[PDB]
Amino acid sequence: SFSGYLKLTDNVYIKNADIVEEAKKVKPTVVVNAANVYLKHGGGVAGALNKATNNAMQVESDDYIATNGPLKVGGSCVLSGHNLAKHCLHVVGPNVNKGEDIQLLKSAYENFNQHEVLLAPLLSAGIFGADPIHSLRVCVDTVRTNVYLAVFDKNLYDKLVSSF
Repeated sequence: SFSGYLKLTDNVYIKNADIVEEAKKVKPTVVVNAANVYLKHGGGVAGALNKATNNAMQVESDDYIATNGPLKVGGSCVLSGHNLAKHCLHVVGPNVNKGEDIQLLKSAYENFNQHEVLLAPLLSAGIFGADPIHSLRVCVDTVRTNVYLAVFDKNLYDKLVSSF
């Protein structure tokens, strides 16, 4: 199970960790990917998770898009977790750097409520351009299931904990 996490609330936990290394260690039931609507896992968390699967996540994702079309911003899909987890929940948070409505971040986090426990990054943080402090606030106020947040950056992790 999950180790070294700081408990923020009854159901939200946080750790300064690389989500790829965390996933390879825990092999959780669900790892969340910070996906885009096209499931093009180029950079950030998505690029890192996909690289850890030796591109198997991208091959599976391209077949999913060919069949279903793009996801909605705020939406998700469950695909294989490959060598990282049983499943990967690909969740699309709004990308502020594309002018997407930050109000969609709550809808994005609501996808986590369909899973009893998840290993996840902060949605819309990093290259998605949102304020990670705001993302953590929306996470705590939206997710009711057990979410283990992995924050890659130590300095951001310390800021998130100290300002919580």
